[PDB]
Amino acid sequence: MLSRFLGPRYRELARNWIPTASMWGAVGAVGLVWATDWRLILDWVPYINGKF
Amino acid sequence: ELHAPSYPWSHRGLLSSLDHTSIRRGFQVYKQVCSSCHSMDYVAYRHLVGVCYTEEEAKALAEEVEVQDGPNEDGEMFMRPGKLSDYFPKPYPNPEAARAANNGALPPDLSYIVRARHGGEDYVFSLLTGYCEPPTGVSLREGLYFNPYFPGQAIAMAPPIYNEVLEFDDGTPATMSQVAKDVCTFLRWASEPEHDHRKRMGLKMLMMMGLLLPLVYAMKRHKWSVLKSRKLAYRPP
Amino acid sequence: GCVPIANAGDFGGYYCPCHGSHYDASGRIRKGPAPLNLEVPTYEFTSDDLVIVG
Amino acid sequence: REFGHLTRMRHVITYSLSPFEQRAFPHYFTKGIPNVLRRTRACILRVAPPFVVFYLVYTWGTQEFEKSKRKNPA
Amino acid sequence: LVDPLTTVREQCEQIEKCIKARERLELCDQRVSSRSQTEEDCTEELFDFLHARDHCVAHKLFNSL
Amino acid sequence: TLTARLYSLLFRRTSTFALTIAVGALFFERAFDQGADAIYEHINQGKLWKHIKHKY
Amino acid sequence: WLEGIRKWYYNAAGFNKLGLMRDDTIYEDDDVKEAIRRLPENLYNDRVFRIKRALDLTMRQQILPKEQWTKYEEDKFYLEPYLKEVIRERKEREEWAK
Amino acid sequence: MTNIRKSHPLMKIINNAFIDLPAPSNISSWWNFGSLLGICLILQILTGLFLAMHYTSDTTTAFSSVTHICRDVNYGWVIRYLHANGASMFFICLFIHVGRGLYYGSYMFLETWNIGVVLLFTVMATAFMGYVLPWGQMSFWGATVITNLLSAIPYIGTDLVEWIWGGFSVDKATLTRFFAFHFILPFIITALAAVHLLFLHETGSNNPTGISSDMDKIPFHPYYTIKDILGALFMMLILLILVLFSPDLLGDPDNYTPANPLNTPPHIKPEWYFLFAYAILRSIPNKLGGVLALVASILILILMPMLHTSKQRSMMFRPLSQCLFWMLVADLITLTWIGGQPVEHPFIIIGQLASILYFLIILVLMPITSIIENNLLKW
Ligand code: HEM
Ligand code: HEM
Repeated sequence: MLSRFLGPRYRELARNWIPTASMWGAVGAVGLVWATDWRLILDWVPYINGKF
Repeated sequence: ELHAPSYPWSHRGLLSSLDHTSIRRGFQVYKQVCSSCHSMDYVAYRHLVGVCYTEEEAKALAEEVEVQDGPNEDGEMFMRPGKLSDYFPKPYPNPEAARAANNGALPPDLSYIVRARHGGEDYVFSLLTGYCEPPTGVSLREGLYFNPYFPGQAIAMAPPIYNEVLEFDDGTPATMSQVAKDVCTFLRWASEPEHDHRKRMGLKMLMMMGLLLPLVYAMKRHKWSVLKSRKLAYRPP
Repeated sequence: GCVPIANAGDFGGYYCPCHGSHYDASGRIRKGPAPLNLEVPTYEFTSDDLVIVG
Repeated sequence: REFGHLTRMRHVITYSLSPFEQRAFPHYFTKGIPNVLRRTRACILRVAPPFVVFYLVYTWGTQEFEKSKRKNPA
Repeated sequence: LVDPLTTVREQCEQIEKCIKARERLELCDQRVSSRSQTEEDCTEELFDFLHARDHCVAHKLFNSL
Repeated sequence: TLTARLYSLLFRRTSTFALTIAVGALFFERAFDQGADAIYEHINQGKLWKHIKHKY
Repeated sequence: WLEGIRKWYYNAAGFNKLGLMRDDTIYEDDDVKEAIRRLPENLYNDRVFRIKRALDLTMRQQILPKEQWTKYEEDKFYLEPYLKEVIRERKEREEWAK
Repeated sequence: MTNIRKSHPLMKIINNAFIDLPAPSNISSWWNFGSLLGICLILQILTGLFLAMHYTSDTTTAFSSVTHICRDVNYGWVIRYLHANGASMFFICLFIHVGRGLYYGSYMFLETWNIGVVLLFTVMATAFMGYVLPWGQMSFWGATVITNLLSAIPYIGTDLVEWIWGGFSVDKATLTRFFAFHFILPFIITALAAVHLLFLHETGSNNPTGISSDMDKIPFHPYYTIKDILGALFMMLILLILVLFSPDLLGDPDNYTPANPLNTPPHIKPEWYFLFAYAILRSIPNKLGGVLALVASILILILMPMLHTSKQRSMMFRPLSQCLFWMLVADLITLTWIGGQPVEHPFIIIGQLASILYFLIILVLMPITSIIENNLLKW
């Protein structure tokens, strides 16, 4: 809940898992841009903007 | 807006049915009044038989009209006498022709007209008998007509039916109110052909529901009789 | 519905004869049985000689 | 979760009877009607008022809409 | 050939709902006719005059048919 | 006690019970159809294409 | 004062009619089932008999007769000490976890 | 030798499902609706199959095919009206089931509650989609409005309405894809219902009291089969009353008219079981906020397990909560009535106020009332 997650060791777990979850987020964002062929992002990246 | 009254139709009863003689008279009204401008394509002369006409009368009625259908050996659309297979004739070849013919307005399909307007027959009847003179302060463009019941207070249809507008086959007077009643009940039959059957559908079920409900419930209570009479006692040491 | 005939309807622009609704020439309606103005589509005016409607 | 180890219970004595030896409708109206009135009295004060306020607001909305459609002498 | 509807309507004219409705309609008639250009169209009290008359009629007419 | 002999002769065996249901279904459909239909045209006498076809 | 409102609410609650003490009506979450397991034998047996009788009554939809209803002053919070102990132990474990 | 009932795999599953499954004795009629829903599912699916056997999904034949079913097909009108009023009765039973779940704290079965919310979503989608199939004026126009509501979604939203429509607007492609999805979805509903029953059967049903009924459990087959039979019979009584005496009662007459995209109907309204959330949509001025409120009006059911704070699971012993629940029910009735009415004075203000009161009761009044409830009982 609110207080039971508000502990020192819980923020320690949060700090430990920030990198993996944060770059899982990057994995998801890159996968979404890839799957949708998002021209807003894919235009800037090199060697792929040629597909447009 | 002004909606329709609640006329005591002969078929408005919970287990009542339409008067089929009036169905036949209303169909005559449809033939010789509005069949020249209105279409009822969803119904056919086959539906007529057994509820308002016999087989021979239906055959004669069908052959009284001419329907153009089929490509011949040369491919031309040939006209032949209508038969029981054919649906009701469409007065205008294509809808745009109908609009251009009358005033640009389209006569709605009379097949589902009663089941489509909020109020049912009581609406349409009220319209047909509701042809009034425009009130003070309301102008009328030459070609339109004033009807309080029609949304917009201005209908694009000339007064269809009036006194002696027809001659019923039976011999009942062709006065305007009677014609309106007959045509409205015929349109109710056309919109909901199953009406009579539905009523006969319901009555049996109702009597059936007067027999299954008191039984099954009893059976349930019978099967509950063990629990509802169950008695308990606490005997701690 | 129907189709408003042009060059009619007192104001001048359009006239729907079904129930006598006159329309403003610019595309609106000044008054009449019709509730609101005539719909305007997402047309484009590029190359006036060849104007495309979306 | 099935019959045989649902829970633990002791010193409980229960009786019942065959459905073929007792009436299926034991005084269905002698105590049924008083029971219905008792339950109705128990639940009426907490059930009705939310529906009655809806009745009033429905009537007021309908009448006010009709009045608004009427012309307002101008 | 006279109509059942016209005589039923005439008999339904002389009931007090339709009497007040007719008075209100006549007042609007004189008001709108007197005033040169007014959007005030006597449609609404005409509608109440109807709503009284057609209901009175519908209660009786179908027996005459 | 008619019910006692009825049960002892045609209800105890489930096979004869099912025969009773199946056979009585015939005649219940018969009688119920006829009674309900008769009630139906009694309420609507003269308005169906069964009491006026002789006219045409 | 508030005790009148409390008594009115106890009368209007309903479980007094069914011959249930207050602790018979509490939702059975993890703490509650652990506390129920922690109950002594006699209290647990009376509790289960009371609950079974109440379920019978609401199955038949017959409220228990007037005279032997659970009075306000006769209502004993038997579960309360065990539930308090269970909650305290759980809170201590959670504090240790944090 | 062992019982075929509880040794054969299929028969063992059926036995543990609804033959020898322990059930609370004091289960009232409010639970019967569950089985009714299943019945109202099957009675739907079968009928749908027959309708699909005389329906030609196309803008040139949809209305004509439905008319042909109604008139010409032997006993086709009965199937058609059976289908329509069965969908209406399905939604009646669904709403009553949700009300029961709210009232007696049945949302403490979190997994079953969430699966039920998913089922409810799927049922609304199926009914909205199916109402398009007759291709009447109301069908097409309402479909245009509801699908165009997705244009309010930022960025992708506009493209989505082009994707769902299969083009620039609701046309034949939309009709046929709606037909296909309307065919497939009820079987997904059946699978989700099986999962929902599995989750519930793991823990067992909840009695009206809210106390665990493990001490008093009765076998399902001898009792809770014939009771459900009686419930289904009563449901059939109501449903055939609707079909056989007032067929087009709840349905708008404007459907019995060919879908003409050249004429907007006088009032565009969805079904009576859709008017409450559509009125919620109407209440919020912002377009995107309207869709958010519309989806939240049903998604709020998932929050209910978290918002419970009273120590008693059910509501039999919480009269204040009972009054709040009935206020909520009256508010939903007001939402439906407002959705039926046009957005004019005073319907605008009434709809807005009732829309606020809906969320205010669910999120605020119920938990605060539960806190006062616990405080009033020494705990
Ligand atoms: C989840 C259960 C179902 C619901 C709630 C549902 C809902 C609806 C609704 C509301 C309609 C419109 C009725 C009307 O015209 O007024 C409809 C039509 C239709 N449904 Fe379903 N349906 C269900 C199951 C099915 C299934 C399983 C099929 C396919 C086998 C099916 C096939 C059809 C067809 C063909 C139509 C068009 C015919 C018609 O509109 O009457 N339905 N459905
Ligand atoms: C597809 C329609 C549905 C079917 C076929 C279905 C089926 C069932 C059945 C048969 C039961 C047992 C009887 C009962 O408790 O009523 C049940 C219980 C339950 N259902 Fe559903 N259900 C459906 C929709 C829903 C919905 C929309 C919800 C709410 C989100 C829901 C939540 C529950 C809950 C909480 C229970 C347990 C009630 C209790 O134990 O007292 N179900 N379901």
